[PDB]
Amino acid sequence: NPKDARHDGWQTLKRFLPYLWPADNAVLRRRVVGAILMVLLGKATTLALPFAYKKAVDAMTLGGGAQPALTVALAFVLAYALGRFSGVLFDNLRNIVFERVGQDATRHLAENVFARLHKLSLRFHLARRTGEVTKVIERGTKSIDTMLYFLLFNIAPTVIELTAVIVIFWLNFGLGLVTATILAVIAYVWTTRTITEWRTHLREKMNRLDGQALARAVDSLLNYETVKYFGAESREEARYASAARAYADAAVKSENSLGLLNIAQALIVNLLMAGAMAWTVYGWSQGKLTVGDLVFVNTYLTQLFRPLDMLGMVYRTIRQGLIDMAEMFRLIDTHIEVADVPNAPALVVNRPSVTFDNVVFGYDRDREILHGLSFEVAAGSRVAIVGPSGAGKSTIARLLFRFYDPWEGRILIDGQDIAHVTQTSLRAALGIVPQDSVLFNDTIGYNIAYGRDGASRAEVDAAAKGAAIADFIARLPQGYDTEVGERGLKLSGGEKQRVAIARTLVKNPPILLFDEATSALDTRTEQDILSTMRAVASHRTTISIAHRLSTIADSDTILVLDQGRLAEQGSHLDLLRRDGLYAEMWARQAAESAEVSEAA
Amino acid sequence: PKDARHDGWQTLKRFLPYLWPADNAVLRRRVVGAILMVLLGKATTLALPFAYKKAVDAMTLGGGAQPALTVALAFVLAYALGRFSGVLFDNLRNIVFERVGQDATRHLAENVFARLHKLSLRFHLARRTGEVTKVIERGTKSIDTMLYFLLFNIAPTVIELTAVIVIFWLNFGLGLVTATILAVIAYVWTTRTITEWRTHLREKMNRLDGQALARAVDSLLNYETVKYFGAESREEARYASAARAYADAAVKSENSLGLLNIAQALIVNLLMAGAMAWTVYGWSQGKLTVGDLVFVNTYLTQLFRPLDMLGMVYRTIRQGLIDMAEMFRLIDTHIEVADVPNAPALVVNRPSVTFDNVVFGYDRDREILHGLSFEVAAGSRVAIVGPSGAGKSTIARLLFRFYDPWEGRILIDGQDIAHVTQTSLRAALGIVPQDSVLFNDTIGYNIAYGRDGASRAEVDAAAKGAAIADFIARLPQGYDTEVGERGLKLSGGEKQRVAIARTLVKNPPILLFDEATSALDTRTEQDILSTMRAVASHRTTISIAHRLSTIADSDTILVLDQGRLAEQGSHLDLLRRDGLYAEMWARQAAESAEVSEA
Ligand SMILES: CCCCCCCCCCCC[N+](C)(C)[O-]
Ligand SMILES: CCCCCCCCCCCC[N+](C)(C)[O-]
Ligand SMILES: CCCCCCCCCCCC[N+](C)(C)[O-]
Ligand SMILES: CCCCCCCCCCCC[N+](C)(C)[O-]
Ligand code: MET
Ligand code: MET
Repeated sequence: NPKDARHDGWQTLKRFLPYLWPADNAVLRRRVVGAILMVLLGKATTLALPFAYKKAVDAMTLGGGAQPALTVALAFVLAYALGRFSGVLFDNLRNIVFERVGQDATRHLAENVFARLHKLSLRFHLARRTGEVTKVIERGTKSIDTMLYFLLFNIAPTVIELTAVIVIFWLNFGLGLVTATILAVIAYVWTTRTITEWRTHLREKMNRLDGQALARAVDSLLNYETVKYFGAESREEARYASAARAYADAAVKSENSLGLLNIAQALIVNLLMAGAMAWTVYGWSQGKLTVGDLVFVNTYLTQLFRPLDMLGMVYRTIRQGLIDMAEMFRLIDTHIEVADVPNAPALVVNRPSVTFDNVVFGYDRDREILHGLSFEVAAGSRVAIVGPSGAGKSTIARLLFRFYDPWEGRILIDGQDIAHVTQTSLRAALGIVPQDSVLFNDTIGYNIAYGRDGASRAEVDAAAKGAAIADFIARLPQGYDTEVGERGLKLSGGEKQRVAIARTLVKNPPILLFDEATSALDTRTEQDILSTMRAVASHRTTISIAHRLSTIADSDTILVLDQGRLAEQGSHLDLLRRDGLYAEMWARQAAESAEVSEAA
Repeated sequence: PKDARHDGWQTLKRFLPYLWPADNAVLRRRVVGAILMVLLGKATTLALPFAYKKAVDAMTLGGGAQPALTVALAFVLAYALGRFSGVLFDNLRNIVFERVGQDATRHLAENVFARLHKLSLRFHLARRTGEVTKVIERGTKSIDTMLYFLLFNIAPTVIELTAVIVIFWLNFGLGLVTATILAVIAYVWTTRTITEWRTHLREKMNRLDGQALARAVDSLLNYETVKYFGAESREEARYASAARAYADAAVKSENSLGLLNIAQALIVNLLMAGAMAWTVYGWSQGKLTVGDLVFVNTYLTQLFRPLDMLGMVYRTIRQGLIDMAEMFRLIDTHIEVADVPNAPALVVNRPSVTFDNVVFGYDRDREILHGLSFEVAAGSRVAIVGPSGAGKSTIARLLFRFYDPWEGRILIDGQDIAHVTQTSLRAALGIVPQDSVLFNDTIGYNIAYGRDGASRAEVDAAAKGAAIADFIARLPQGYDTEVGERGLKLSGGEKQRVAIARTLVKNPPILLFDEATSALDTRTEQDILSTMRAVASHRTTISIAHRLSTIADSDTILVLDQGRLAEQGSHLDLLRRDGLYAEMWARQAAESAEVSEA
């Protein structure tokens, strides 16, 4: 089991590897093989061509059996040029071919993570900032992609070439040459890495300061009026100038350290150039080596250290990518709190009754909210759930869609423990109008159509009518194609709740929940929409959870919760008659409504 | 001057004074230093392949292994030292000039910031923080990249290209010269056209990425809703397709990159083949040495190494020059409201406010005030009310002179506010706007904002005067409490009290409440109204309110209709005239009843 290992880069990459070698596609497997073959051809070519250079030199200095020397040299020079062009071609062909492999791989990883995120429990509250989260995911995507590219198309070939060059230097020179270049590459890597850590620290500081300056400027601009009102121009300008200066200093330091890494790098490389070319020419002096061997060794070395010119950035980015990807898998690895049981059957709603059987529950184990709540909602009946501040009614909706499970006890629909049925069918039996209805960044038509997967234009029309929002849409310039939400037309509160009613209508569920539906609304809007809602609840089981008792007074029966249990149960008149908790409540709210009316 | 072809050249010619300040002698020294490292670096890198040529020549000239060893050692060592030194010079010019670049782009930014604060309000300076920040980030990155590439890639490459024309001319060719010239021209042209096509593909690819990501994020931030309608599979499929679209776009874009590189290498290596062949054929005739093969090869590879990236460079430079142009457009846009030449200060000895037949509208095709006239006597509490077309929402902005009247004038004391310095004018005016805005800073900074050198004593006094002092007391950090986002979120009454406090610190003779209570709940309104009444103590006060009840106790009330003064007088006088104010009053009262009925 791969998860039973050390949590380092290697483990991340071993986890990512199946995405590159699917066994499910085979097309991409072919693309992978093709790409590796282009890598091998590219290396073959770039390693081959400098011998063509050497041979051209030899033919011009030992024209003893290389004759006519003109023809031999011309042949080898053209061989070399053609070699260069071909090495390039093989490289871009491996890039192009593998691009599809990379995009598909990271795409499937992204898809898996998305799915899992939609499987995890609500308690993570993934309702935050669009701009921040998007800056983060953008950042991470750029990160993982860059590490992917650098790994497959810089580090891998450079290791191939590094070993090939070791082999060739071993068989044809040295071996002092081999130990010299290996010592060289080790020093270059150690140096680049240690310096790069320092540079990454400086880089982060520069980016923090930049953010601060930009933020200052932006905050000043979006507040032009206020800056005008209090004549604070000079103040704001100076206030930006200091931040700006701070940034400039940070940037100067950062771009200086870049210079030091470059100098250290060139120092190492060019000592090795000096030493190796000296040894080669001296070796020629003794009649052991040709003059073409100078050209050969030199070209071999510059070709070797060209890709390592970027090692710093590469190292910074790859490292970071591997960090981000660890995180990806960490999410995929987090366990799912609410899961379907194995071979779960579907919920079969023949007669839509609702049962709470002794439910104990709380969002956290150190604060219990339902203390053994029990009740029966009869099929087709309309009931309400009211109670004071600790009653625990705001758990009901969430327990019913099974966003969470009870600590103890159960919830049934038609006599079926909803914890033993498939979550999708369970939620298929449920409608909800929430207090805060949210709109997708899309058209009002799409948002209404959302209630059911394959919804027709007719179904949408029918529902918008049944919610009484059809006329409002008719008067819109673009009608159903009107873009709404953020970045689009702002809808009123009543309108949004009407869209929501419409949605649940498209879904047409056998059980409907109003979960503080109108508590976000003004009084007249509430009064208006209450009639609409009253209409929609016609022949369904409906459960209304409300702060204001008056808006639910017409219930077939009312459930009164206190301290997480069922305190009172019955018709509005029975409850006012018992002079118990519901009565008290009623009275108090009434008093409030009176007092507020006086202040005019 | 500004009278030019408005092309990259004009932008750059304009940016040049920033690199050669004449105000800063130090940075001028730094520029001379950087240019000197450019010349040392080029001298060096053009020289070091001569060292290579001689070492090859030494080994082939060349009877045996004579003192050729010593010479060859000497020249290869010279070559290596040369390479290193070229790099050294390059990074030193980078380092030396970095300060120049940073200062220059800083002062340009500072100029733009400054002018933007002089330019007129009507530039709709209300958007999204993330959008403007992403934009400004984008553009600064742009200009920096464009600047670096220009100065430290294209410039040295032009220097080096000309050097190579000279050298190839004097020592070979001249067919060699014309061959490399034709090579570079084809390389440039090819790289340019392919880059234009590639930029279009890149733009498409970015749009597609954005769309896919947006779909994912909007899906997650609405987890609850997706759960409610069991729409997981649906949203997943919705992301897969957008994601595939993006992938295809990416593949296409990176393919076009492949073609750009292949074409580039074709040009470079055709030139390499021809030049090296002709060099060898020249050796065969004993005219050129064997070191000349190495020499020509090295010169050509060194020449075309910086043009390796010409694609990106050209894209980048292009965009940078665009973005910089944009900067200058701002600096060049004319300032709608200016102080007249030698404008005197406003002197407020008697704080009367006079509107004299003011005609105004934000745009010339929609007139709002059609000759508005009134006198606000010094020290009085006056309100300005009216129905939907009265034009009352203009008063505040006209009084602070965000705009001048089309016709007519505004006086404070006896003085035309269009003939005085804006700062003295605004120093005489305090304002509590409808949406009070808080800076991302401490409550102390926000209140102290009201006057430049405001003491903590003054902050205390004002916060007391606005009755928010006690609230601040119960804060852990008190006045050092960070507010705004990401800071403590304040209630509406609290924000309006911070605002009142601010204007208190200013201590102006004229105070405006501009729909001050229109964003607040009823109890909050009633609360803060008494503070607002207290604060009006020895000032001229103008309250502009939608809800008439909140201004009934004014000394006199100004009633505007269709951009003119219809009625004027005390609350009772006005109800007594049975006119417009009366009607409004009744109507408003009636509404308060209906909501109470429900
Ligand atoms: C799967 C390919 C693209 C996925 C996008 C990357 C996700 C962003 C990074 C997640 C968290 C990063 N970190 C470590 C800073 O928290
Ligand atoms: C509509 C666009 C207006 C843009 C002008 C704003 C210039 C302000 C300076 C921001 C620069 C931040 N910096 C340079 C530190 O990155
Ligand atoms: C240190 C860098 C300071 C330079 C400030 C440049 C900000 C550029 C914003 C330009 C946006 C132009 N536009 C409309 C094409 O996006
Ligand atoms: C806070 C971490 C959550 C990240 C999980 C989201 C996965 C789907 C988004 C991938 C974006 C792919 N992109 C940007 C290339 O289109
Ligand atoms: C092509 S950016 C090179 C920067 C430096 N040579 C490094 O290794 O980080
Ligand atoms: C990763 S640098 C690629 C440079 C490319 N040859 C161009 O000029 O666009």
